[PDB]
Amino acid sequence: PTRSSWKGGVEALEHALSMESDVTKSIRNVIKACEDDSEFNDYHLVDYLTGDFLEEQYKGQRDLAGKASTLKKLMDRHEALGEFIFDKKLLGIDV
Amino acid sequence: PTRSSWKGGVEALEHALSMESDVTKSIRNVIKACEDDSEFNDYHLVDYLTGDFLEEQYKGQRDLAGKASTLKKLMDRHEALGEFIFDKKLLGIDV
Amino acid sequence: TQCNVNPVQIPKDWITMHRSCRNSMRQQIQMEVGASLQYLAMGAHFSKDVVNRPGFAQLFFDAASEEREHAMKLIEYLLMRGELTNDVSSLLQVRPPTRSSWKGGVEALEHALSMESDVTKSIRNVIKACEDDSEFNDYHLVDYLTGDFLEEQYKGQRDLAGKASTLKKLMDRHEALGEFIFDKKLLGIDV
Amino acid sequence: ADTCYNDVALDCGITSNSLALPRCNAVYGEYGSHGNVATELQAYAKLHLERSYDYLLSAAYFNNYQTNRAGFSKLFKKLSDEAWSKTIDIIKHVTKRGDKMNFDQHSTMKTERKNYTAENHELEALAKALDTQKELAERAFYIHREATRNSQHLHDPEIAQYLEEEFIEDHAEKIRTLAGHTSDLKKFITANNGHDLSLALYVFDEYLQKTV
Amino acid sequence: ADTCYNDVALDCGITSNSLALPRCNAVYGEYGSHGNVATELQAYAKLHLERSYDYLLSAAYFNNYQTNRAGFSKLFKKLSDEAWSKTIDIIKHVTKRGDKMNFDQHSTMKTERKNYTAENHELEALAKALDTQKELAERAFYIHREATRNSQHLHDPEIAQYLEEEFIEDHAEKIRTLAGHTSDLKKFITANNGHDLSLALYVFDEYLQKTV
Amino acid sequence: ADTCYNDVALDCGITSNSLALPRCNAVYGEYGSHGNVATELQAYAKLHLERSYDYLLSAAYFNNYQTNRAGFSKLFKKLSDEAWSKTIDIIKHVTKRGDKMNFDQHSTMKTERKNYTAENHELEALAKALDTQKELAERAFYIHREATRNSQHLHDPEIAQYLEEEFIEDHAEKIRTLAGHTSDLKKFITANNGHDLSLALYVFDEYLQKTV
Ligand SMILES: [Ca+2]
Ligand SMILES: [Ca+2]
Ligand SMILES: [Fe+3]
Ligand SMILES: [Fe+3]
Repeated sequence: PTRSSWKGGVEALEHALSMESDVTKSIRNVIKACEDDSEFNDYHLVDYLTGDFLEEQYKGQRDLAGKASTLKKLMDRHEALGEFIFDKKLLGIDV
Repeated sequence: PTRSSWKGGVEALEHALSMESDVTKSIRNVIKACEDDSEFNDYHLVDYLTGDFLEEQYKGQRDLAGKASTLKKLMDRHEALGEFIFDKKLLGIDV
Repeated sequence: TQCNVNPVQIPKDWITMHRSCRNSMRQQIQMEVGASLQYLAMGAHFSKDVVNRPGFAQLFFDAASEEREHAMKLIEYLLMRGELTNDVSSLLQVRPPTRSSWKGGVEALEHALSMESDVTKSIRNVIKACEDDSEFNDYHLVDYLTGDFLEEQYKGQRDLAGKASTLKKLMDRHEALGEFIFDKKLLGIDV
Repeated sequence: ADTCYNDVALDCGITSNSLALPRCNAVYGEYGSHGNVATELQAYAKLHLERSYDYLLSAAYFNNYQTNRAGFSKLFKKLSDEAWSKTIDIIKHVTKRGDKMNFDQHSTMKTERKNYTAENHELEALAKALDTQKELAERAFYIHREATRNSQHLHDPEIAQYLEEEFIEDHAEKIRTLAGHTSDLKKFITANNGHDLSLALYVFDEYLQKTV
Repeated sequence: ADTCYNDVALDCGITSNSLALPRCNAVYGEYGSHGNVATELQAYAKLHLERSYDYLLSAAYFNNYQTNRAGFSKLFKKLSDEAWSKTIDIIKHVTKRGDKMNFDQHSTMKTERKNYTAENHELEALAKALDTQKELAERAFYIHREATRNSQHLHDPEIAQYLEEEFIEDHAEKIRTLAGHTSDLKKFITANNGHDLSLALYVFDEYLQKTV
Repeated sequence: ADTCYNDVALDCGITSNSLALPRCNAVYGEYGSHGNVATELQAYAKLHLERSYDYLLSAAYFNNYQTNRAGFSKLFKKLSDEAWSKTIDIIKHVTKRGDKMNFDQHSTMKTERKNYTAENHELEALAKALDTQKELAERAFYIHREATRNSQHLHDPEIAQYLEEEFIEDHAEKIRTLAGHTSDLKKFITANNGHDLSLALYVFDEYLQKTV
């Protein structure tokens, strides 16, 4: 892979959000290619990509965006303790 | 009662520790009076006060002293959040 | 760099143990640890292939762990009273035990009985120091040592004394078979 | 070739008046005859014994009313109990292989001399725990190498497998866990000028109570 | 002798203005300092990662409508899932020992270059699976030897036991199973002039569905 | 580099009229090509087979009406059953690694020649059992060393781990148990001029019935 290090959890969450955003755009382009081919509108595949793949994409983006917002608010004064607590919450552990 | 207000949880815990410390000293004085009466050493009551009452006193003091130490360390920079979290832990709630 | 938090101070009037009593308790803690190490050596001896008395080995390894628990209970008592905020490192010293071999089960049981007898006498001396300090009679600790520690000591001595008497009677003519059977009985095995 | 059977044949003869049976013991693979594996195993029981009591004192220190860190105390109590249990297990292994435990046996592994002090702040205590666990782990590596590689005339895979199964696998987990704890404390101390340190130590201790 | 405790004592001094703590990590036994064991373990995760996707493509090929061999497809899907799971496990082991994963790390083991093609007939596919599993197995033997025998200054029985327990034992079973499958197909092809081949491949695929 | 895949490509060509596939077998790590590990493993199955029947005869002898020692008989029957089971397990391991079992394979390990006699008194029988178990244990040490240390071109940790897990760990327990039994009998014979011997043998046999 292109990247192998991140400054902290916020940078990784923002990078993940951007990767997901790119995948969503790419799936929408597959949908366009499959739907708009003048010789064959692939109704079923378009429906599959829209109802299954895009569904997962939009929910995933909102989840990552929320995590990034929540953690980023803690960075100006609580970088270490904020990330430590947030990290344990990801494991389902309330300290 | 003599006092009706405390600045925060630490002041109340320290006041409770001091009250318990006074009770422990008073029970030890009851033991002395009951054991050292030249006419009658009340063996059974001395034993009861020592094994039941003092037992509860020493465990209670250590518990309050530990709570006071733990919370007081949070007061120089985390008075509000530190006491808030500590307070919920007293209810068995891990935030 | 500041790696630790500036200490805070809370009321200390509740911390009341006096020096003579506290020092006797510290000495008792080292004595319990010393006893745990001596019992470990007994367990090791009876575990040898050429001795092969697994019942005795288990009896003494169990005794070693129990003495370690006794040391821990005394340490916990001091902590409850507000002590050991310092001078903790010097509380104990692990050193090789004085004895490492015994002729047979009877010698080991008699040595254990003598060790327990010494511990009982030492606890009674801690009680005296804690009770008779002219400035502070520590009623609660005296009661704790008497009702918990001495209770365990007297029951333990009687148990070891009985085991020694029973096995020793078998030694004039049945040293090998007598000890073999007695050893398996320690494991709960009736041959 | 001396065997237990031959010793019996000789000593059980009407000519004999004793029954020494020197070969009727649990020694095989020349355990204890070549190399330092047998004495190193005895010294390893001794190291665990000493560390069990060092950890016990740290557990006590963190349970005094001023420090009052139940999580740190629990961490050290567990290390102490495990080292005590391993001490007995090693003693039993030494005797299982036909040797006898000597509590004054020293290791040949050149290890610096550094007294263990129980009165430490949190980061110092974890750092010392990490160092002592790495020392226990490297001592196992040393005995393992002595058993299967250092001496031409000694090859004892029973000791090697015993170390692999009972010590080596778990050492990696403990060391990684302790190293992670020191990294967490280091960050609490350095990030945002260490402003959250007191609250972080409290939160971290609560975390240890739930995970140790 | 640098220790984490000494680093803390130095850096936590009023004189210091930083907290590097270079020795407060999970590295012990000089892991990563001598020899190639640390880099070889990273390259081993990479080999499993690549093979997991090669096996996935074979599973896909055998699930196309013309081949339609559910048993062969299931066999490759299982190999793919196992290799994917091992990739993550090795990455976690690399970090457990205090190192960091590098996805571009190469192995020193001289291994020929042969592209993996997913479009194969049944015997060819099993032969390639057998060869790739033998390669994974021999790579484990190589890392094991590097950890405990090839370098005078490196002895890491933790890596050796990890390989023995998590890879080596199971490799023998998988290789024996795949070798047996190639023997069965070889017989279907050669006996009675190969006349039963099409029915035998169908029966064999049904057998794989029940036993993989 | 010969591979099973390349053998298939060559033999499955229209040019070919056969399908040898010499590399499509379970052999890897050059098992059987360098050193004596492969032949020693075969000879190890043979040693267990021979000992299983020696132990069976001892079990029979102790079950005759004059000896009538059900505990001693049970001890030998268990040793026999275990050695029989191990014989089959080793044969299966030999074939799992791509070799074939040869029941006339001899070991290179220089071992004296001593016939096993089943008619023995109790101490003699235990002494012989102890010696034969030590021989099985030292033979495992020998094969282990041959697999991972004696030959520069042979490194087979699969055989090493197999021996460690299936033989080596348990040998120490059995040898320690048998050594302890000989110590107990030695004491019955020597203490108090051996006066309690007959009652002690009876009690000891009853003890074996409960613990074997
Ligand atoms: Ca192993
Ligand atoms: Ca090995
Ligand atoms: Fe005691
Ligand atoms: Fe294992």
